[PDB]
Amino acid sequence: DALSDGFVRLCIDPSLNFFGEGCKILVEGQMTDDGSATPDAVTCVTSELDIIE
Amino acid sequence: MNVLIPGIDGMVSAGTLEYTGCCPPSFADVDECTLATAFVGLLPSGPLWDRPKYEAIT
Repeated sequence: DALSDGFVRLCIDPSLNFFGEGCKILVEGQMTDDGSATPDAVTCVTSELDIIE
Repeated sequence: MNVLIPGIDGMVSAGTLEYTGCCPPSFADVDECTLATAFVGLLPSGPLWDRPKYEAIT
């Protein structure tokens, strides 16, 4: 930002969850046909609100 | 000899006072755009408020 005043310049990291990403847990199990995830391929899962879909 | 105009007391003569300059801005002045943008100034300052306060178009 050019409009700022001081010189110490904060640059917030794009996303949170830094604390993790060192304790990856892999859940393996079956799925129905409603889901849109490709079978037999690991995929990250962010939150809970989009697992039914 | 001074023309003479009318009043609740007869036919009095009149005149003009000098423009002082004070006189609060009255209802005519109050405007939406003119104080909607003025109310942006009540916000704090910092890297979170600087660019939004700069780009506020009305």
